[PDB]
Amino acid sequence: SVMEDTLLSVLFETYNPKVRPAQTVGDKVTVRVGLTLTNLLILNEKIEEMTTNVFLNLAWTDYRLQWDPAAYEGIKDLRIPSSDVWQPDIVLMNNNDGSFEITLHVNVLVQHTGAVSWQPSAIYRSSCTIKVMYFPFDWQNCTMVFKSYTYDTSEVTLQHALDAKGEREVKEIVINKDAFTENGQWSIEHKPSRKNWRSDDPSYEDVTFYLIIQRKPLFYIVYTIIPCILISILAILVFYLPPDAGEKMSLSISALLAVTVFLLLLADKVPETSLSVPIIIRYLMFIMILVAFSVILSVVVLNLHHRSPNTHTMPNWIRQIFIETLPPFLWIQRDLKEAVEAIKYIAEQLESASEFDDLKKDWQYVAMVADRLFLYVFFVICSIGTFSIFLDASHNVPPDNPFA
Amino acid sequence: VNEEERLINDLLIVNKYNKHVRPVKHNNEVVNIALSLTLSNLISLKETDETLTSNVWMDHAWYDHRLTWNASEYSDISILRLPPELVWIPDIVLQNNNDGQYHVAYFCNVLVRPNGYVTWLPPAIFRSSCPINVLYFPFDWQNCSLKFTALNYDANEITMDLMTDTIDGKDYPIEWIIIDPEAFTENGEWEIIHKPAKKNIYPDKFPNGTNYQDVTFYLIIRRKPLFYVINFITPCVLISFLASLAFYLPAESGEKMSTAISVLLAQAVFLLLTSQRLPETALAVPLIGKYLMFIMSLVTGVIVNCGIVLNFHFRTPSTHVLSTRVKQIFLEKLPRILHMSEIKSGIDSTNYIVKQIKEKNAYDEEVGNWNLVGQTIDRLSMFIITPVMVLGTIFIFVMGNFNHPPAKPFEGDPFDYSSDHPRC
Amino acid sequence: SEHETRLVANLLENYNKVIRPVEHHTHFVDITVGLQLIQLISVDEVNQIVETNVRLRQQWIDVRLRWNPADYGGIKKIRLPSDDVWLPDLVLYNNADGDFAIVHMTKLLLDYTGKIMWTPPAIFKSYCEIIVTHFPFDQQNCTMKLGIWTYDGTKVSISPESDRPDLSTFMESGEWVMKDYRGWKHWVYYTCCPDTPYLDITYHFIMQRIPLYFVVNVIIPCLLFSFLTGLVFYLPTDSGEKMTLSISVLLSLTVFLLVIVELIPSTSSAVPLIGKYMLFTMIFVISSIIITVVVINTHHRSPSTHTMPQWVRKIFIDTIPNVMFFSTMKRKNPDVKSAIEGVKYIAEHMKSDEESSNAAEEWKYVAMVIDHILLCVFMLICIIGTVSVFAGRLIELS
Amino acid sequence: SEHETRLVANLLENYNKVIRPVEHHTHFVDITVGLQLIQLISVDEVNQIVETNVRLRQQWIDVRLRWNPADYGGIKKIRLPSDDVWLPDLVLYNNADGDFAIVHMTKLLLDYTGKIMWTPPAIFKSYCEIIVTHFPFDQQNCTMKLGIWTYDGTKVSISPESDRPDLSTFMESGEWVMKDYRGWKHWVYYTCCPDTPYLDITYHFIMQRIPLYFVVNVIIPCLLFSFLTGLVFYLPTDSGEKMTLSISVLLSLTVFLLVIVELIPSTSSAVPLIGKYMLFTMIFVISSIIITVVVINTHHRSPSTHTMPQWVRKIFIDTIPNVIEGVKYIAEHMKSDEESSNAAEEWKYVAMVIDHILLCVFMLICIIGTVSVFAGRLIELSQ
Amino acid sequence: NEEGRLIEKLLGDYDKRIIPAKTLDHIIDVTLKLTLTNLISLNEKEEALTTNVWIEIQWNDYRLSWNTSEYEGIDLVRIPSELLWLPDVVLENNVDGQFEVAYYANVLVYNDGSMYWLPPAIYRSTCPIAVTYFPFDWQNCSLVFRSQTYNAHEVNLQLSAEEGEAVEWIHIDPEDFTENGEWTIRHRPAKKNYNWQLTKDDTDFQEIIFFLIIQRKPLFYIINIIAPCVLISSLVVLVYFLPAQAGGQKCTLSISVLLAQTIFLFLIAQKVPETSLNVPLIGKYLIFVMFVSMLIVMNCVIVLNVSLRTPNTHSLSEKIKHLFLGFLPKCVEACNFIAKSTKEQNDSGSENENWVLIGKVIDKACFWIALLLFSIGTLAIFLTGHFNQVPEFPFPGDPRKYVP
Ligand SMILES: *[C@@H]1O[C@H](CO)[C@@H](O[C@@H]2O[C@H](CO)[C@@H](O)[C@H](O)[C@H]2NC(C)=O)[C@H](O)[C@H]1NC(C)=O
Repeated sequence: SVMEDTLLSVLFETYNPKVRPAQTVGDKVTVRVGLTLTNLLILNEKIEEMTTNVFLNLAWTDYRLQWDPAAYEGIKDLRIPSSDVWQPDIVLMNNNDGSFEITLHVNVLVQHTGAVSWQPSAIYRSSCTIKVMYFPFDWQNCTMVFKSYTYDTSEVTLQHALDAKGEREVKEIVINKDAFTENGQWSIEHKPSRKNWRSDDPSYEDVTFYLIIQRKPLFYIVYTIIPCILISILAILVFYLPPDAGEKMSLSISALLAVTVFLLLLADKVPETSLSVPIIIRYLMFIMILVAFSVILSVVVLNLHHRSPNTHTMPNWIRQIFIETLPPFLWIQRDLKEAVEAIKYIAEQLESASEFDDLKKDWQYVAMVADRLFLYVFFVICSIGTFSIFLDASHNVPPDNPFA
Repeated sequence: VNEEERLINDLLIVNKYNKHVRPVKHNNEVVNIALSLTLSNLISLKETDETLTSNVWMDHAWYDHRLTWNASEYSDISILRLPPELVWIPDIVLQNNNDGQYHVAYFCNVLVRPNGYVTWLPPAIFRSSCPINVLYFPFDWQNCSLKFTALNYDANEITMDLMTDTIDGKDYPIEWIIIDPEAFTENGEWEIIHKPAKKNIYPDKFPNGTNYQDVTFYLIIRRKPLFYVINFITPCVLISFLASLAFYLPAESGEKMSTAISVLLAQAVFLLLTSQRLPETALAVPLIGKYLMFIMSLVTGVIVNCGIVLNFHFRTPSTHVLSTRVKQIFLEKLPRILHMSEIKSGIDSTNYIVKQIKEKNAYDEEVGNWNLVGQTIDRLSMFIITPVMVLGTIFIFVMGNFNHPPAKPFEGDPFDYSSDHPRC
Repeated sequence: SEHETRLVANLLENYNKVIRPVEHHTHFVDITVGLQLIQLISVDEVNQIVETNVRLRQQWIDVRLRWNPADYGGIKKIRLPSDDVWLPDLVLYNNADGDFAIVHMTKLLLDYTGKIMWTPPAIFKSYCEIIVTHFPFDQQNCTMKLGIWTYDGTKVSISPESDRPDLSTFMESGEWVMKDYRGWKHWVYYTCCPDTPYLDITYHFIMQRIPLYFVVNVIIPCLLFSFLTGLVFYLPTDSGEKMTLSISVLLSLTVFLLVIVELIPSTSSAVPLIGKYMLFTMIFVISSIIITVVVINTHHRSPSTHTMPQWVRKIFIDTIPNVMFFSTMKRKNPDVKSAIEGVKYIAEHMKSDEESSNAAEEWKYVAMVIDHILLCVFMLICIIGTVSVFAGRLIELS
Repeated sequence: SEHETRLVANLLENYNKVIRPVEHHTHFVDITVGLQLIQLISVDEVNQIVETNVRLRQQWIDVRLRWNPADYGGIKKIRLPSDDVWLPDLVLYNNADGDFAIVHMTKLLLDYTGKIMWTPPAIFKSYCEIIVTHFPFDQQNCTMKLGIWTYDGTKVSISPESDRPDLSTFMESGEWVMKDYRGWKHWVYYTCCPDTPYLDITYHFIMQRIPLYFVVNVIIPCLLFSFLTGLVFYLPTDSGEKMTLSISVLLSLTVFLLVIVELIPSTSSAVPLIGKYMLFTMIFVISSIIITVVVINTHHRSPSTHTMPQWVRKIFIDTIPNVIEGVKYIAEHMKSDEESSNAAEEWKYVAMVIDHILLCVFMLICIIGTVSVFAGRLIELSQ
Repeated sequence: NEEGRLIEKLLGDYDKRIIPAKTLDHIIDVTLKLTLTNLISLNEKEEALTTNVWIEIQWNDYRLSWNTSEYEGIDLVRIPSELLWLPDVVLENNVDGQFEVAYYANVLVYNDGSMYWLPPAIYRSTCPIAVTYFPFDWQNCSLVFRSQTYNAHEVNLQLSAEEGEAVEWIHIDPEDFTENGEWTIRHRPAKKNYNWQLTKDDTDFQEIIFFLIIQRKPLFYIINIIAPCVLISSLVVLVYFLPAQAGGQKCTLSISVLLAQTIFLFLIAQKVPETSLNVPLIGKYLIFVMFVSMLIVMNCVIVLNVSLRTPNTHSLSEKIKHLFLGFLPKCVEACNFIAKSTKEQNDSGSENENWVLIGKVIDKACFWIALLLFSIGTLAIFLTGHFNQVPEFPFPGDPRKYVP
């Protein structure tokens, strides 16, 4: 018989995976935990859930799993199925769904000194609060919490996993360059691991793998921000179409419809959290209100253009404010006698019509000057708003100190 | 009675066949796990989830010194069948997978021959994670892969190889995915071009680790773009041609702005549609997406130019004065460049009427010159914008169509990994 | 530790999983049941299902699981898998699309006096009547009911640990604020077995929706369109464009109808506040379109086939403009005789044209006065409607 | 019954579930396999997968599970859980996205002669090769291959119960009519082992899609849009709503393009017939928009810029229709305006004539296209 | 504890794979009684009805009997379902692969051997959709419970009896029942059905069917869909009052109402079932309003052509003018040339005015016709929907009421 079988028979003749491996009564088992992120699958902001494919590195010392390699046939290590040895149940304490335990259940690695190095794999679904503000030009602080569900500080003692060299300790998430495929949307900025305690409860020990991840906003800045900028450019042009074209309100209401369409599309992507408002939704609302005010002011300009002496009389204040002061500041400036009686009548009618035309052209001049003023004001306001929003977005860099 | 019962009892119960022990006479030895893959059909490569769903027939093959018997001593039993729960099997686990399904899906019986050779063919459905390169979408080819790692043992305990067949007395290793032409049907949207199979060894990791060995099967699949050509590309380019012809409308009708607006709205609608078909990864913009952005910015410029022409068409003498330089360039040189084709009261009242008619005629001539300026800049805008967008669309779609995977699956390897040209 | 192996082997020598943990069958095991809510996952209004991640904490004294610690090296607390000991069959009564009982079956604690403190996790997809009258400012009262299925009060009784559920470690949800929370134990007699009482604990969580998300996404654009619908009456009819504005805002309200219908449940027990406001603005825009058609008609009333009635002329030219104060509305040879006849004819045609144009201008004036009256009354109507449909709940909150 | 308990205990004292139920290892067990379709769940033509709730029927003779009824109180039939006896490993060869073999493991009848009768329920998600050439009036022919996965011929033989699958308990589906159905058993030989055949059963179902849903939700709006485009030309190019109507029909067809993208499958193997029809009407509306642009430009054609050619006038006026000083100054100005208005009247007449021509041609083209893309398949179905 | 030794003795020699028959050809009466508590949903897309029920299964087992005086007066023990024989009563018409109950509660073994198993269950029973009168439609969904293993020659399915009266209805206790608010339980009958096409020893010879004649509450759909849609379609009536002029918006309003109808079609398509057997009533109304609005657009282009028929293009025949006007009862030569031109343009304008009057008469007549047609169609469709009352009897040929 292969001596591995006899060694397995000797080890497990009285072994019980229901008892802690504390050598003396009341002793604690120093459990080392760590993470090896192989793939950050997705971060579903709709349900505030992060799905990661990880290799939960574990290492605890069991006093029962000891043997002398010289006594046997030089066996120095062994592979044992994970359901046969005692196991501290390091579960994801902040899982979004009900998946607590590990998925794969790979074999543990028991060495002759008693050290057990278990590296199971799982598809974990943790839950993290999404900082909805500054979305999508945002960095997230999504965390994974790993501690023994049943045992507490009186029975175990969590630590940090070591490195390939046993003399060094790792305080960060291990990434294997060969197997780790970078997620196409998120960039791993910082990844510290730090045991955080509870001041109000001594019987609590935690190891948390903080994962500072930066969103790459190119998709949103390509499918939403650029079309919104184009719609803003259209909305500025509404204050440049002449009133006679009969297309100012059509163009402005089409721009408003486009803005609302883009707003409703993003409803499937933005988080449902009501704590704050993301910067992209804030920008959408700013553009929508700007286009609505453009619609209102183009309605005002159309009203001022279509006014006539027989329906409105021009007040003196609007004259003094739109003909005198503002055009300088906007670069805008400028039997048989019955036939004689009939021709006199038609000439008088022509003179009255020309005076009426002059007054309504003065109304049109007021409308045009107001339209140009609205053009400049809206241009300045939209430029300042976009610059301020983008400056706030660009300064949302995660801090260099992750605070572990 | 049946002779298989006594043989199976002798193999398993009498010999004390431990399932959890490697089949080696010495611990320092190794177990060679020959491996192979057989793609029954490619179900779907879901772009949004970045998930490749495939229905494969994993083929394992190893030696077990405990599962041997003398054929002549048991009434000439040439083969045996045993469920996986009763024999040691190597847990070749698909490492990269979007769901929790790591193992095979059926665990069919294994076949044991009297020499000890054991073969296993469990069917499985694997939803692997495929990072999708959307650079040339939809005229694009992917490089999805399946990473099979034996996580239960280290590379100093078992070594994963590729299964070898015998052709004309010489062993040719199967460095490709086995596809039976009769039992395989082409997917409705994807076509397999290259199917290389490779074994990877990472030297920077230690042999006693669980990451020293790797077997990877690649599926270089090319998308058939016919559906996207019919439903997305063709309507989009035809609608963009309406933006091109929007300049052909006259300024008199109140439709110059409306057609450009509706075309821009249609482009935005197609942008809304295409946003739901490709992943939100920020590695690169898709080909169709960047073409959509190009044509959308161009039609935005078209709408700006339409507004400019409409402004120049309604410029009255009372509000603007016709500059001399514009009256030269947009009226004389450009059209020939572009080949564009008590009686005192009565007499005083008559003179006033004639003066008013002359003023109205001068106003009409001035606004007619403005309309001619609008038409000329409209024609110049057409001859600038329509050819540049036609050339842009032709260029981007030719670049998309010429995007083809290379003849060799790996650029640093003269081998082609073809089933019809085995080597060694 | 061999002490713990000795203890675990000795406890489960003759233990039976399916036998009640009482000394005499006439007794009852007093189970102290408490609940702590870790996080509120989601509230599904269309299905009336509330999904919570809780840690049901059950405590009961088992007489067969007691030992003297001095016999086994001084161990006072151990851990056992839940599948090895008798368990209460606590089951969510109003379950929906979920697990009725505990399925994860994590390990428990076992004091030396036989006391057991089992705290398994669960996901309770409860079923609560989503009252939708004041959506989105609503205050849902969603509850979960826990009771013992097979047993009754006289066999296995339960009692709440504390009068209020534990929320010390509650993760703050992004859209629900716990106004209140409390648990009562009822005494009900079921029709199947009315002879003996049946006990249950009904944990109710008074939650209210944080409305900022829905106000920004839905209510603010609706208010914007309600503001814009009144603006159609300030757009002059000469442009021939007010129809475009009215139909476009109508289509926008239709799209918002489409997006609002999917949010609320289809139950007809009540009409939501957002639904009533949406129907109000639909009626508003429909009536605005109708009276826009009316004012377009009275704008294009041909004087050839229509004569202006005296009463409407008086009302809309003589009294309403005078009432208005903030607007700027006003308050020998054949050739010679052929030429003479042509001059007379063109003069008569010009006079007729001027008469027709003056009558048309009077019609335009009537249309514009009607438009101003409609503008004022529709602005007042939209403001009053908004206040009536929303200010009631806002002052109810305060 | 105590007789039943002692019989079941006696039958499984030394029964081994991993041994083929054959008297000698050289022989083979004859397994009769039928099928009955309970209800076709759905046809997912996008992924080319059909899910059918079926009850696979397997029956075979086991020589180790026979007993004399007179020894056990007269019992002739018992029922055992399927997990306690040897079972053939029938695996759906073309399974996709679903389970391969029986997972429910229901109890099975057992006659006193060993005649096992097992009818486990299952849900089969077969890889149905979808042919979309005549969608939605299409006829799908796709199978569900069954066979012993591990064993082969001369070890386990599989034979069909009858040439046709059972459809007595079939629940009528809402979108499919079961035209024909039959089963065949094949014999596949390999050159490596030419003496050992390999057996399977291929159950094919001829299914016709009930097209009322797609006609009422797709075909009718497409026909309405195709009729509206033909009615654009009757609308004179003087109301300013001609191009408005054209672009509005274009936008409505874009919305219906969204709908049709949501509905039709994404298969590039062949263009569906409905896909051809929608591409036809999209080409039709694009061409109508282009020629309405042309006729609008012709309508506003100022006489000074463009002079009327002889051929256009000949083709659109002759063939198709038959099928003191200031006073003189204003007189000359009005004469020039009248000449310009007469030339513009000629342009408007050309516009109206070409509008009539396009109206007739476009309505006939719509009728011919709809007949060519629909009536051919209808004739094929009728015959 | 006497219960421990009693359960140990009962299950000491007990095979859970044997139907309890005290002798040959002895059938066992399995009685059923469904207790609905929560009607979860009726998914029209998947044709599945999800219910939360307490199915009450009672049978008799001669092995699970004892004597009370020998066990200190206990007359009711409780045994988990996994250790006892079951009749295997499953939901045959299940859409998914879920046949059994969802909890497997403990059974109540009484003193005489009577069994009382009451497991809660989440059943997704398939149900054909009577889509014809959507949405004022009453559905006829059924749950079929038959023993998936034992035939009618071994078990005898029946219905429970309280005091000697058969419980032929789904029992609902108002103590713990809440209305769904969308479906109302109008009729809840129950009857044992046979299949005479199958022989007695066939498994599916007998079954138990619990019907649920659920009527949809229509107030929500009336408020949210029906009334807004009939309000949108009311606007094409207003089209005939808009002027037949270039500045008017007849065609624009008509096609905008048509676009609203298209949006409604895209809306209700996501809500109606995909069954091809019939066309839903709301779908018929949508088709009717789209067809009548296409007729509106056709009349719009007709009246726009007629009112713009210049004499330079068309000719005004006297017959049609009589037909429609009868429908009302329900060096000085420059001046001469100017006068001649004025007479010509006045004649052309008068003919154009006559054409406009013809268009107006067409508008009035077709307006009354279209208003009458739309009103009668809407009223007939909605009166058919309102008159779709649930049948007074649960079974039309049966005078019994099937209500406690
Ligand atoms: C696997 O083999 C490597 C290489 O021999 C071992 O790495 C050694 O680890 C020890 C302890 O930390 C160091 O002192 C040596 O310097 C390491 N060697 C090298 C070459 O780096 C490793 O310990 C082995 N692992 C096991 C589980 O046996």
